[PDB]
Amino acid sequence: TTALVCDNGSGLVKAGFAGDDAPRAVFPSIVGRPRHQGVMVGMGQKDSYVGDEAQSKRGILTLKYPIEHGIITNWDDMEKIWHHTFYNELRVAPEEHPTLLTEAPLNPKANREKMTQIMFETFNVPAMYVAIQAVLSLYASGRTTGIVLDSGDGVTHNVPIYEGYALPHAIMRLDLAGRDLTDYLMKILTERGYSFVTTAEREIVRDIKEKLCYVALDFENEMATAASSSSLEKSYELPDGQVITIGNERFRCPETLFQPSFIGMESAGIHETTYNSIMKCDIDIRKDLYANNVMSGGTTMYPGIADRMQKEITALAPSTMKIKIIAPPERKYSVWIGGSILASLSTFQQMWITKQEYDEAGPSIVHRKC
Amino acid sequence: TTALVCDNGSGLVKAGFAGDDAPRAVFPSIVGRPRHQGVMVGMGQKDSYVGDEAQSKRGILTLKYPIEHGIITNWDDMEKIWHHTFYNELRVAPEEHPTLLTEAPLNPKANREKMTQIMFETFNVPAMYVAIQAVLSLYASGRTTGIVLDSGDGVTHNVPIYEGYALPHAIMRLDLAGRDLTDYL
Amino acid sequence: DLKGQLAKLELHLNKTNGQITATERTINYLNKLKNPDPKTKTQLIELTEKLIKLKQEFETTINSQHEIS
Amino acid sequence: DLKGQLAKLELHLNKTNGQITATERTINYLNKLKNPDPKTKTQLIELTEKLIKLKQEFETTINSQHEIS
Ligand SMILES: Nc1ncnc2c1ncn2[C@@H]1O[C@H](COP(=O)(O)OP(=O)(O)O)[C@@H](O)[C@H]1O
Ligand SMILES: Nc1ncnc2c1ncn2[C@@H]1O[C@H](COP(=O)(O)OP(=O)(O)O)[C@@H](O)[C@H]1O
Ligand SMILES: [Mg+2]
Ligand SMILES: [Mg+2]
Repeated sequence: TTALVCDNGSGLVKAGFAGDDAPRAVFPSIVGRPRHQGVMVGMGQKDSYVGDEAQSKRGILTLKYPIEHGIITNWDDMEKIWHHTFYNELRVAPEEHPTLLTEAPLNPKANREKMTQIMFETFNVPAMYVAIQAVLSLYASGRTTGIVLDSGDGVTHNVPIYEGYALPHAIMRLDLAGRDLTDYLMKILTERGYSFVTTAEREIVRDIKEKLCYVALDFENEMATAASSSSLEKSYELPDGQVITIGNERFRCPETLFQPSFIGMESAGIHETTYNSIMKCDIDIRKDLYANNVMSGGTTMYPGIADRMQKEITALAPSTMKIKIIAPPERKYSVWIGGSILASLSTFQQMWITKQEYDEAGPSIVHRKC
Repeated sequence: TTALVCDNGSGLVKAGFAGDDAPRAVFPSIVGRPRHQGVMVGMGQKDSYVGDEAQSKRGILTLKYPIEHGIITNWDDMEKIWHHTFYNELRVAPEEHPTLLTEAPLNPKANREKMTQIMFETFNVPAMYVAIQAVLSLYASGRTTGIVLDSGDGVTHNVPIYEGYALPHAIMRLDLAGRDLTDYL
Repeated sequence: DLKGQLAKLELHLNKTNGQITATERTINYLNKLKNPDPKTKTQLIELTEKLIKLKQEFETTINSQHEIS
Repeated sequence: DLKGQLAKLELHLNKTNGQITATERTINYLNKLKNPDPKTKTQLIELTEKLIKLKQEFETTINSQHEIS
């Protein structure tokens, strides 16, 4: 049999089978509800569209996100997403195969229990397991000693591991991610005249973000160059056949990652969190973590993030130490690529939580290995 | 045959064969136990590292010393050290050859008996001998009349000998050694 | 018929490459281990053999596809 | 081949020197004695002869190693 490896994310859902190199299906995790009357007769009355069809018909829908900052807020919508993924998208009955899910570190306990109950009582899978998102990245990378820097939508976290002994006191968590960058892009695009308010307009701004953005190696010099000349300008086309012309905002959106004071937050940029995590471990292992940094998640695909990260860490860290930022391509799916590998391993095939085990022990079972 | 000459010390282990000029293997006498959870699968679990690998991975281990002030405190860890020395390090079965050990003067009697039992019942060496650390120094020095001042880690002792007649009432023992200097540093 | 069978050969080649990628990733992970669990010791050999079999199957499939061409 | 055999000669020379050192130390200890045990009287002669044999073997080995050079 093949064991599904679903990765319920904060901004996308990637579902596939074990022993593959890419998710079988990938689609946004949104639920759209109709807003208007409906005048024609004979058309099917849909209470709510889910998945990609909602993204197709965003004009007359009120799109909502069941997940936010990793935590799950709405449960009916999440169950609808899971049903759509299992039946309509993957087209495989869930009873036959086990399943593997991923949850970010330091999340509330209740989340795990509710997930388990919804995956046992309602869907009736024969076995389920849940894993920390950061850890699975190291299987995909191919090493055992490192400091992953998973940065998904919603939240970003750092988890240092050494010789396969995760240090739990050095783990760091932070609520700066792609959604805040999208909101800031809207707020700063307001200056030139372009006003985006509704949710679908936010979806458009998200596409604008994805296509036209980059991270400057140095910020003040880039601002001076953009102000003096007019070479840092790009033209994009809306669905309405209108042309936006973006200038400085190309590198003021991602810059909030390194300067969280733009949004009014107070925490330090991501480089400082990485450095603090490294310096919260023991003295003897700091060199190895320095040597092997790792990035994951979609948000770390901005052109030029690796160079700035290396420069900042090198400036912060002492000399005589060599810093490398392992930033392989296709990092977007890295987390998922871990899970499939973890499923394949023969040893891991003994660590599931069978249904009868949950029936007997109770909800606490999952937390024993937490 | 060649007779092993091991010197279980207080801060280092030196093991070798007879008729040589240096120990075949030398490594610290520590035992490290893991401290953290362990999250990766497949690595294969180990309860406790011993010898030099423990020194290599000191970041995530709780290093302990089986010996202290010459006396042996923990036995199950002193046996692990001996097994590692005989099989992994020297790579010679202990049954064929005899063995010679060294023990500081004025140590408790029970130590000697327990060492003997562990070296006969468990390892099954055909013959064992134990000697005082200070006396063996005089063979290396090349004289017979002198007052050795052996100062290892853990303890320091003085044993005066004259014409190969060790005076037992003049022996002196003191518990100042490298470990206390490290703590003071 | 020729076009359809050529397309089927292309699909089979794509699937074979997709399998090779995953097997190579698993072997790349398993190599770094230093004291593997007894089960992993056998699984490594199994994957090493499966990789060879897939590579020869890929060679045969590409040769056939070219021969049709 | 030349490099390998030169390395083997170097290893043999190192082993010979290591034996010479220990034999010299034992003879140095035994010399100081004044009324040695009857067994030690013969052992001293045996070691004295072994030292000479080792020294000529060392000379021959170094000569061969230089010749290869
Ligand atoms: N090529 C890209 N360049 C810049 N940002 C991107 C790119 N691809 C995705 N993103 C950002 O990452 C987010 C998606 O992250 P995702 O990989 O889904 O994280 P998770 O898997 O944890 O949900 C999107 O909201 C988008 O803003
Ligand atoms: N070169 C050196 N300089 C100063 N102190 C040393 C040196 N070498 C070893 N030591 C000290 O001696 C100790 C080791 O003593 P050792 O020779 O092992 O005695 P024993 O064999 O009785 O344990 C170490 O703890 C170290 O502090
Ligand atoms: Mg992610
Ligand atoms: Mg000593």
